[PDB]
Amino acid sequence: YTNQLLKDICAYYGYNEYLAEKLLNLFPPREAFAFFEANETPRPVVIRTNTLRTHRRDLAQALINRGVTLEPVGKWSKVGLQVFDSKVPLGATPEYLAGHYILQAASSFLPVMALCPQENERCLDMAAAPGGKTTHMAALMKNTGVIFANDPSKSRAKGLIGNIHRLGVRNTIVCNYDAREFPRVIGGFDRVLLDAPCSGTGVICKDPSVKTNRDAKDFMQLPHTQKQLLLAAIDSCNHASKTGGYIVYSTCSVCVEENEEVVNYALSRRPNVKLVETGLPFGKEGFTSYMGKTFHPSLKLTRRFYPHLYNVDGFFVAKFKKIG
Amino acid sequence: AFCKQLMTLALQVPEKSSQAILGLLQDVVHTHGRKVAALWNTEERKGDGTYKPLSETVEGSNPFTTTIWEGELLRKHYCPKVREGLKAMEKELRSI
Amino acid sequence: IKNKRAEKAARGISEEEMFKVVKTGKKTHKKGWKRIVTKPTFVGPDFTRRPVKYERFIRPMGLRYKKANVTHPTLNVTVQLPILSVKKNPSNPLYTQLGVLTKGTIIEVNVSDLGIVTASGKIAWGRYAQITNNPENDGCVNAVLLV
Amino acid sequence: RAKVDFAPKDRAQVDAFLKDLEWEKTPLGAYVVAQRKLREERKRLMEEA
Amino acid sequence: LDKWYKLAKEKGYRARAAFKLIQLNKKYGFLEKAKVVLDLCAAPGSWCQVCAETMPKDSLIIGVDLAPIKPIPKVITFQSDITTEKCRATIRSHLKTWKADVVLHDGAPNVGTAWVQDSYNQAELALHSLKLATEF
Amino acid sequence: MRPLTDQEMKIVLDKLANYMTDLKSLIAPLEDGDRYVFRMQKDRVYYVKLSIANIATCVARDKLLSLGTCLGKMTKSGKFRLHITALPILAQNARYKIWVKDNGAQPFLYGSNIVKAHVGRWTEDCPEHSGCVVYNMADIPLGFGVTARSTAEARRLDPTGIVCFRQADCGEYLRDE
RNA sequence: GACCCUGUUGAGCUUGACUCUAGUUUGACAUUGUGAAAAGACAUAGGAGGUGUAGAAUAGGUGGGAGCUUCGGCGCCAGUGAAAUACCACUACUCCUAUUGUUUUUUUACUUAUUCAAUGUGAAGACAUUGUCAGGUGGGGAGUUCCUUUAGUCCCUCGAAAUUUGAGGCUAGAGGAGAAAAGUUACCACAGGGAUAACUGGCUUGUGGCGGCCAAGCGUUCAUAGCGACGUCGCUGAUGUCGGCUCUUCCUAUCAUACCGAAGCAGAAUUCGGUAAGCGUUGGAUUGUUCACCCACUAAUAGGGAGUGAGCUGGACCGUCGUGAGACAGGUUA
Repeated sequence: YTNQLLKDICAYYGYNEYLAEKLLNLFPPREAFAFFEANETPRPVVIRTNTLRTHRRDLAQALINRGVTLEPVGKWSKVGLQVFDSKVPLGATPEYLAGHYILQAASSFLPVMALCPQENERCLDMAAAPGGKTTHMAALMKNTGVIFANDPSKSRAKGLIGNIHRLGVRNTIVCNYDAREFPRVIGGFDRVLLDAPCSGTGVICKDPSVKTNRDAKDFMQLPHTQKQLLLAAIDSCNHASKTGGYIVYSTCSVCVEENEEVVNYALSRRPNVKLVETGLPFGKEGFTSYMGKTFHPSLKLTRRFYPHLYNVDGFFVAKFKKIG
Repeated sequence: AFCKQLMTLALQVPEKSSQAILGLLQDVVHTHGRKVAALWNTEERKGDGTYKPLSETVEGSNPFTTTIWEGELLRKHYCPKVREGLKAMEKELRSI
Repeated sequence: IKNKRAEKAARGISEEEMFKVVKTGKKTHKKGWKRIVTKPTFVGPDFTRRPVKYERFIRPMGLRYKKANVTHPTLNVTVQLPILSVKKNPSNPLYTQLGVLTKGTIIEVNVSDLGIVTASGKIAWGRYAQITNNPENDGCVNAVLLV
Repeated sequence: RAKVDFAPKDRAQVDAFLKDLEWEKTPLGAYVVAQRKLREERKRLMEEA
Repeated sequence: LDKWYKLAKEKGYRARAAFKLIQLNKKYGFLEKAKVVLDLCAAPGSWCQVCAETMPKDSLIIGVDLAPIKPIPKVITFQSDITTEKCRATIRSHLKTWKADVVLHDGAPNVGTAWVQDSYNQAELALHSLKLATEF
Repeated sequence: MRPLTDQEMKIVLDKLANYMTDLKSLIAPLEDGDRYVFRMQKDRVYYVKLSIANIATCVARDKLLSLGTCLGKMTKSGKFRLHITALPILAQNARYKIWVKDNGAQPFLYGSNIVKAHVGRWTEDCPEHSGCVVYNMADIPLGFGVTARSTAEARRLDPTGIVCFRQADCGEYLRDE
């Protein structure tokens, strides 16, 4: 029976009763067992080529000579590479120290790919702590325009500042603000990118602590902050800009209450926002009605990512367009 | 910087002058090679900034962020010595 | 605890070498430029570039420790747990920054295998432990959890 | 212009470019017709005069 | 001490045998244009390393060696000997139908038995290397 | 955040003149009309656009962390020290250039001074204590420093001798991670 | 060498009041009209709608429920599912058609808004500029001397949520003369000062440390203020200025030769221990070195000493120019 399978997964993998109930519910039982296998397997390590300094094959050919095995990550990205084996450490490579690449995750590539930051715009990154997102924004923007990268912490802002200088970005303003404070204090952005803090259910191999330390209290606290975070993204963006005024909502969670209900909340609290096609090549459509909680029918454009369908962390990209 | 501008000037100049400029750029490719090979390859184009044609400094035009396309308009120029000039110039582009 | 570890398995250059390479780029030096730290240390990450103010203090690789024998006062068990960070050396403040392991030094250990259920039903992952031996004299680190 | 993949030995999208694209699409071609109809409007007015 | 061995220990390679092979490659270039490499006595982390650098990467690198040396990654290294016919058939199953373009052998016998026993054991191992080289 | 004063900008441009040539290129209006300016935030000089610096006013003083490209810091004694975060600006208009081999690039990134055996290419007519920018053989900028001797003097050097004192190398990014 | 301190320097941390405001910047509105092409939100009259999993099925949802009946098909009892189907009452949205309409915005058109120039009307153009509010910042200018934590009331608002939460308030303790500079560090560099002016000598050897249990005793009277042994339980190829050679004598911490005790010690070969210094105790290979292993000869190829053993063999002071950093056929000296 399912309750027996529930208790077996809770004991074999070390999952909590609350979290494993949630994860078994959203997958069918064959799809569930593939998900729990992929969670305990580390993802492949990937590299994002800095367009501002080099291009991909010249970086690829250079790392061949130092003793690194590479292969590009699919046809979806013209920039990323996948590392299989390496003698030289990746962080000590002279090409790395010159700013030719940054160690990232493949799931981190998607929200900057879903948004389309063009030249001479003003962009906001509402959680830019490691810096992989923001330096991707500037590479697409060719070191033009302004990027407002903010953090809520001083400590992880220091690593972001070093990544900006190492990759040679020079079009960023690093500030230490809460995300809710931002529309009041600056406002009027052509594009905003929101990587909201979440449970980290999509990232299990990197963070095994969330396997047990996530309860019913935690899943009331986090979607409430993310709902206020998403409404701040709307008020930051301007409805009528010369280029597109677009918003991207991104999270590394798999749980439905953290990604699909918050985008339904934003579509019901601001009528002047519309869901648009993400433009991502691969993915799975968002859930329209889950367990008696019907959503807006436009949620089908939203895409989801899983570690067993592809070697990509559990992800969720929602792209918005502002009207009025 | 000069390779892009000499290609531009060869478009709007008399027949003998255009043939001479293509001869000059032919010598630059043979002598320098890898230094200016990335201009005709659009995949090696830099993304540091954008190309400024109207610049008052040699350094500030950012010449490596543009691509040369005047060879499309000059394989069609009425003088075949201009046409022969490209086919000699693109020959050493492939010879690098 | 060993059985879960067995089931889970079934599922750069040194600071000493770096100091040698930099010395080739220099000349006649001050006598005793390097200050080798004799006391056993914990460093954490494999390769870091230290500040200039700490670059002389060489901690050799054969004098390092990553795991500690940690005893739980209430469960009455001893398990080998990884060391996360050195928090307080009560002898020298510089030893705290250098990571020197000394009797009475508080370290932070990973208690994920011990399965401590805290308040609000969360498995503990980092706890204070006081080193209760002299790792200079014996080749191990012994600690008692501050639980 | 920014998407084409010109190479010294691979010219495929370069040859195509805007083959399936009309004469009138460019803003040069859009506005020059406006004088072309203005030329015949002028040619009719002197003919009427 | 050896200046080439000291250069290897500083930056170069595991041993000075890699410096020997690049001197042979500098004398005559054959590793640049070949495709299949077979070493009958793989030097530890030195001969396979220069084979990994100059040649195209991961293209049929056979590392048979009787001495149990450390397995070099991206090089198909075998710890079995070479004189037995069973190891020859194991080599055959691993190369499929692609015979070796370049064959290498390191003669390291137990030198010390009055230089005559060692010279013949070196020469007998060299002829056994010629037998497998003439086979493939 | 405030702009530099007369005394501070003399010291900043004196350090830049040691390493670069076209200093008027830095203070020059581009196509859009905006200029590159100098801003000071917490004893640190930032080389940033004026348009960027104008819309960064709305960030609070305690709540602003970085702006564009950081050149370096002004110390307590009033001196200005250049950091490796200024290297893309230095490499754009470098006066004197030194190239190191692959066996000399890795010691430089660890923190060593350039030795004679490490050099792969010099710049002719270089004075004794001048500001040089260090590249590898692939024209990748690695750092900057001060030459020890003249180029003519260092051609005769014993190949364990110092030819350039290291001041900043791009291994400093590994320090702040 | 190393330890302590002072001065200068570097690296790092902290402080640098409050109120308006120049500058800079965000949002909303206004000038200001007349036409053309569209979009959205408000307005209806209609038409059509809902595939996560499992369920026979593609379950908007809510309330009654137990045949109006052309079918007794279909409801009821049966699952499976948060939710169950016959039948009639409700609005909540999504996709289309049309007109009996409001406003806001985009593109475009024309000058009356607006701007520039001239004197005793020409040009631009519904975009700028400008004006008023609401904000952000303000190391600049002018005047005067806010939040966090703690403990209580469960006394009050906003946001979310399938009935549970997050963000603030009240009481009074603690944290954060003023752009000149100041405070601070078992950290660094340089220069200087202080203290010590090398150390060990009835030294050393075969049996780890931590924690719990047990524990004869002792203690401030004694199995408890506490200290507390033996046990038991729980956790756990090095190397590389190092080597080689050296007569004689001594030590035993004995490899061999002598003699004993014990062992499934059948014999043979041995293993472990005891008394024993009388007598003996090599050479190869091994990246170059020591070895550890591996080989041959041999009865065997033991280890050490002659107060930190003993012999042959394979530098530190000023001066100049700097210092983000060294150089000097410069001087002097043991």
